[PDB]
Amino acid sequence: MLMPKEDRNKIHQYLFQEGVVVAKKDFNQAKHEEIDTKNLYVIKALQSLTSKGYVKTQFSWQYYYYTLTEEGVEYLREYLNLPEHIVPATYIQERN
Amino acid sequence: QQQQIIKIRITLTSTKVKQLENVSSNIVKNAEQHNLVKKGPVRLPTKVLKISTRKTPNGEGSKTWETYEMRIHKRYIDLEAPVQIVKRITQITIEPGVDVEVVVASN
Amino acid sequence: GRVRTKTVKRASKALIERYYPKLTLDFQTNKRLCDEIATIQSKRLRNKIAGYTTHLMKRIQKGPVRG
Amino acid sequence: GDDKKELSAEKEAQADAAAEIAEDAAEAEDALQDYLNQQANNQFNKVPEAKKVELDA
Amino acid sequence: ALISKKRKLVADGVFYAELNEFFTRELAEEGYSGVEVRVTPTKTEVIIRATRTQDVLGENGRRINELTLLVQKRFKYAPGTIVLYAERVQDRGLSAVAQAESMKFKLLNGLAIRRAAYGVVRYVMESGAKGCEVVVSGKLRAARAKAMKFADGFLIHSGQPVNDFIDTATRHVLMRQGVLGIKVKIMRDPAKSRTGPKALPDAVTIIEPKEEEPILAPSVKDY
RNA sequence: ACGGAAGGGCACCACCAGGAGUGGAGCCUGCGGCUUAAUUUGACUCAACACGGGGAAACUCACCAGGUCCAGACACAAUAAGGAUUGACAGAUUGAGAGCUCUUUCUUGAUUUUGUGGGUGGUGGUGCAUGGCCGUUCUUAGUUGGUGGAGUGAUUUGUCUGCUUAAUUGCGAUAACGAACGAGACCUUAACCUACUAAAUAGUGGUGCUAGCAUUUGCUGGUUAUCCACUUCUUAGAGGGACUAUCGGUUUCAAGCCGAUGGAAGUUUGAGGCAAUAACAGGUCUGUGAUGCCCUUAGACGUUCUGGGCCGCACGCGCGCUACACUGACGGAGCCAGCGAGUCUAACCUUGGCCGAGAGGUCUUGGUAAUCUUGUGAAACUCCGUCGUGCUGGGGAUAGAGCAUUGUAAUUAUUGCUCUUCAACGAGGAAUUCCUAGUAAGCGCAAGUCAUCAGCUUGCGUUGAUUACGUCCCUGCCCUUUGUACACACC
Ligand SMILES: [Mg+2]
Ligand SMILES: [Mg+2]
Ligand SMILES: [Mg+2]
Ligand SMILES: [Mg+2]
Ligand SMILES: [Mg+2]
Ligand SMILES: [Mg+2]
Ligand SMILES: [Mg+2]
Ligand SMILES: [Mg+2]
Ligand SMILES: [Mg+2]
Ligand SMILES: [Mg+2]
Ligand SMILES: [Mg+2]
Ligand SMILES: [Mg+2]
Ligand SMILES: [Mg+2]
Ligand SMILES: [Mg+2]
Ligand SMILES: [Mg+2]
Ligand SMILES: [Mg+2]
Ligand SMILES: [Mg+2]
Ligand SMILES: [Mg+2]
Ligand SMILES: [Mg+2]
Ligand SMILES: [Mg+2]
Ligand SMILES: [Mg+2]
Ligand SMILES: [Mg+2]
Ligand SMILES: [Mg+2]
Ligand SMILES: [Mg+2]
Ligand SMILES: [Mg+2]
Ligand SMILES: [Mg+2]
Ligand SMILES: [Mg+2]
Repeated sequence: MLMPKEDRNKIHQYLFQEGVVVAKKDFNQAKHEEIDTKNLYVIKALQSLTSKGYVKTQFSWQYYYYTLTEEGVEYLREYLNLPEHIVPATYIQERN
Repeated sequence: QQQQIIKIRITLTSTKVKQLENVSSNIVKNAEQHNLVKKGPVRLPTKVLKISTRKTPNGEGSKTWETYEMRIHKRYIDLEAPVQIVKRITQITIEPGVDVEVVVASN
Repeated sequence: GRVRTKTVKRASKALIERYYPKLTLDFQTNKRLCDEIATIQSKRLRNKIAGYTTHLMKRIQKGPVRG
Repeated sequence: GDDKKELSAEKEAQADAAAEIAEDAAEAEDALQDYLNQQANNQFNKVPEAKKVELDA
Repeated sequence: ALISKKRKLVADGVFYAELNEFFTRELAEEGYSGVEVRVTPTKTEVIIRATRTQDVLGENGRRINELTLLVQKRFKYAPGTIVLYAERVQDRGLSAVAQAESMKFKLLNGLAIRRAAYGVVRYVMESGAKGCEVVVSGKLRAARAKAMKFADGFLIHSGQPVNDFIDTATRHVLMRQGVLGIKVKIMRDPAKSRTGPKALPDAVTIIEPKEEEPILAPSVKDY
């Protein structure tokens, strides 16, 4: 989609560190819970990220449940130029 | 050394009477079994949430009406106890289905 | 109509069949009898059964009944 | 499926549950990359990575 | 916070309704079934009753950590105020939902229709069921609609024991042609009812008398 | 399976016996039809027509007049840092403070543009491609299997003349015996507990504190804690109770049925929930991010914004509301329910105090609730008056002028109040609906919908009948008997 690169970073970053993203089906939000971009920006971003593999999308009761895949793990590994063995939601928390 | 009489009120609400009463009966026998001082389970009117629909998703047919309901049963019991047993009484007696709520005080 | 279903009748056969010593022209005791002697899931079905075993015992008294 | 080939359906079905029981019985006993996400941006937070100057006329 | 009690329990219900949906959508290829929700002091404890738990846990625990994050980020819990747990269902041969999901996966895997459905029954019955039943409505291979009954064993259909004793499920399974509806019906043996009535109300059992050796003119025993 | 053959049955979506009506009138409301820029559309015997929860001012929205945007994933290719592309102030322009477009000339920086491919949305078509759901048959009583009997076999007997029941409910007959699904059992609700466990979120008696009237003690109140006791009423856990009991008529003295006594209760205890096999080209793609295939996809059938329309009016149809008055209208005055609902990251249910003729305004206030609204002091109703049979003060359509509330908006008048205007309708032709006891009928209320709007619906309680307690005449269906050249089954 058409959107400024800064806002792409905000999403790509947040997805990487969290490994998961959510979003109510409601374009016209202009700012969604957490991530500081337009909601429409969020949804279509991943919708691309998904339609080129990388991440999976689910729906149910109006809320787009975004699961990042291993193949997309390597891809955000690229975007954010961060090293192999970087991160994602793949740490066993504390002793949790 | 600690302890102080607190004048307490535990309010039990749920839609599963058997467990609800299982937890309610549990509270009173257990706590009186070690001598407190109380008002026994107070049953406020079981209240009945009706929902009244047409069966048809569409429009046509004998206009058959259907009415679902959900029964909310609510108890409460007042206890005078030390600080210890209260917390001992709230953390346990737990039950998936019964809404335990522990209030306090004289206002 | 107050026609008794097959279960009620069938079970009233069986009872008189195997418990004529004990049982009586009295419902009430036959009712209590049915408890300590058989297993019926609902209070209703039980007196349904006792009431009709009590019928049959009361007319067996004045000549047999087929069954 | 026609009632003609009926038998071999039921049998293929039977033997299907033979496999369904097999796996359901052999599943009754059968047989770290850190740095973190916010701790690698805080670790690479030793700066020297920008520039700033303007404002005139 | 501070919500009405009426609206609270109604609300509580919907929360479960959404949860059971979302999981049913996500954990199909893991034999998902129900979700026992359990709120505590400290936590809310969702317990996922699948069949293939290792395929829910994932690499040293990764996928449940996703699903929590999911269910967290949406229902706005604070991190670690809500927890998830896998829980292999006690014998799937009596959980309609698991059996439906099968026929879906069966049919969807080019399985002969009478084969899938018949075997599905032959596995439920073999899982010690009192009776079972599979409707396949829809349309296959040819244009017209058709449906089939597939049933072995003993069922009941009316009144309250329904509630107690029969599991029902429907699942739309969607193929290259259209969509056909799977409906599964299992009858559990009332004997093992555990927490409930232990028979059909239908049932009347007579305790079986005793050979009596009568006679014996009086006499007494002293102690 | 079907008949425009025969014999049986069942039922207030059938009659009988009656009640209350509709059909006539004014308006409310749907449907047709006409009109229209558009008047979005499904559905047309029971089983379409106050139905799509369909009460549309925007939205809803699908229709009509026009104006924006891509939210056109992804792949390849093209353009292209000498800038692929993005935005706009003013002006013009436009319904519009849309940079839509244009002038003019900055900005932006690889996000897009362009092309093909591939997608994508759509209340676009297809319910005669499907799921699912629902309606109907069905206010019905039917379906099946073991062992035995018959048959080469499909099959049949069981599953039947009769009687009985609401019921393939039973008795009885009996080449059948003995069982299961469905009916019944079950479940929910309304009735009965001075027995059981309790209650300042329910209530009683005593006592204090106290008011009024009598005074001889008495009587009617006040006082969310001044204390004591109780659990009849209220609430809800647990049990109990009923099984058509007892007695008696009656019938194959069988199932049953009828009467009397008793009983809270004796019509399946009243009322529901649930409900087998099967059938339909019943309805629903306009509930669904359920869905096949077709269609469409940047001058869009996507979406959104501005305005109109769904309410348009010679007329045909259906559900309704209100009446034609004296068992009434009006005015005082008495004064009595039950099912409900109600405000968090909010403006819901609202007491009381003023102001106002009213509608309403305003200041506070209790309530996330058996705790506050609310004893919901509801309406018919009861009483004491006024009017006197006159379209009358019955009736209140239509209409003028005014004041308010909801809402961004009220014109085609959202609704509310005041004055005025005061129509038809004097009991409704042929037709036709519903109904058997706390029922019918009259009467309000709460909930749905809902910013505002009920003449609708779903439940509720209040007042409370006349007539059946029969039948097969009308109609509908069910069952045997029978014919079949039907089996895609008389479409
Ligand atoms: Mg039943
Ligand atoms: Mg008549
Ligand atoms: Mg008449
Ligand atoms: Mg519009
Ligand atoms: Mg293209
Ligand atoms: Mg159809
Ligand atoms: Mg259909
Ligand atoms: Mg059509
Ligand atoms: Mg009737
Ligand atoms: Mg033979
Ligand atoms: Mg026959
Ligand atoms: Mg049954
Ligand atoms: Mg009492
Ligand atoms: Mg009497
Ligand atoms: Mg059709
Ligand atoms: Mg549909
Ligand atoms: Mg659609
Ligand atoms: Mg309309
Ligand atoms: Mg109608
Ligand atoms: Mg008048
Ligand atoms: Mg009056
Ligand atoms: Mg004034
Ligand atoms: Mg307050
Ligand atoms: Mg007049
Ligand atoms: Mg209302
Ligand atoms: Mg309506
Ligand atoms: Mg023939």
